[PDB]
Amino acid sequence: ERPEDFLKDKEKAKEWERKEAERIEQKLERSEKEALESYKKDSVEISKYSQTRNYFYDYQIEANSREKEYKELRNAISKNKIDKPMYVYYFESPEKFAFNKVIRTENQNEISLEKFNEFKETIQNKLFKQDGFKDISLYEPGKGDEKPTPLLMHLKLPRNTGMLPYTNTNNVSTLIEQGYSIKIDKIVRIVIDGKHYIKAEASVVSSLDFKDDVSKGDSWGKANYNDWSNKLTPNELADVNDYMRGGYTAINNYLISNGPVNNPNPELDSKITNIENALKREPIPTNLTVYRRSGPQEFGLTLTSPEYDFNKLENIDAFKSKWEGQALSYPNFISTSIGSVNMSAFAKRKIVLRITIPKGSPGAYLSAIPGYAGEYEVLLNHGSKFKINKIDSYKDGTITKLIVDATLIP
Repeated sequence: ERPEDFLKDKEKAKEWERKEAERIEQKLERSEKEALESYKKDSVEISKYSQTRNYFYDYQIEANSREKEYKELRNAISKNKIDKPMYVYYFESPEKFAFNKVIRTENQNEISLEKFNEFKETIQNKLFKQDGFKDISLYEPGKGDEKPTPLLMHLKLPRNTGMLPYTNTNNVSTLIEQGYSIKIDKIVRIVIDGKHYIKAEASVVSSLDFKDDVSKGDSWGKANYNDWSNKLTPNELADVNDYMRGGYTAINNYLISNGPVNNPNPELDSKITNIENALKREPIPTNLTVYRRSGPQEFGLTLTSPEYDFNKLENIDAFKSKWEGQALSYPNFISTSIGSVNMSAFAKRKIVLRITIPKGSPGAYLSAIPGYAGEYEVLLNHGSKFKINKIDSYKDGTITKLIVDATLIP
């Protein structure tokens, strides 16, 4: 047996973890044991792979040298679901939550009240997407423990979260695979062995996120929107079809150029009204993550813009400073995909807009309509606003691309 939180009881947490790791060693498939042996030798790279694997092409994912290892570890973790919640502990960089500065330097002991409040202001009323494998701790780190940052996450993992305790040489660790968003409910300044740490109370918030699994995403999309066409009036159905058949160009350029004001077109305004009522007809039924490969123009840039070169670190820094924690508005209807995978149509696009669509938002899986050029498409309403929570970067071949963690906000 175990409590939900081992708290500072390291001895009881380590005994339970060791007993659990030895027990689970008997549940593992040879391929899982094999992937675990690779993890012990290459944890850093396998964990980083597990974060961004799903932004590559399907064939790049399949052929990746770490893909087999990823899938086996994911499998092993999923087969050891907790029957009740578990509070876990891990150190985190403040940069993870778009606090792109030090809370305090490693050799400093104090965290100023100023810094503490600023960090609170940065993380409050935001959800942040957490992805990838992570070695966590079952107890609050004390004196004898490694404390690599000033930020200690105290995360409540809900019931049915996969957890994989495993022995490594003479040590024992617990692996999770992150695939949810977190909310930082409260922060407190604590003292551990003569130094200040921020202990962040974090909750898990779920979102249906298919990542690279486009076929499952398509099954969900078709399940929820196969009958959507039939719920539309003759006018709504005609304007949705005209939009999808290429009418998006005239509609969206009219919206982008602020035509409703500058050169009013009531015929175009009516189609917009119709497609909007169409999108409101069967609202997105669950919190859903979608992906949009964005062009530079959506972020006030061009292909030749020096600022669009994210291979230069100062350009990511300038992009984050401008957009992180800000709201992004689209006057046009926004096409997105339930899949995160790269696609040839948007092969060169450097910005991946990763949107959390809250349950009940306008939206429709247009790809439920047969014979459409759109790839696993979810259309979002014109004029939508997106709060940017965090921006990350990753290497796609030799090109640095951005992952924009955004939430559709009303």
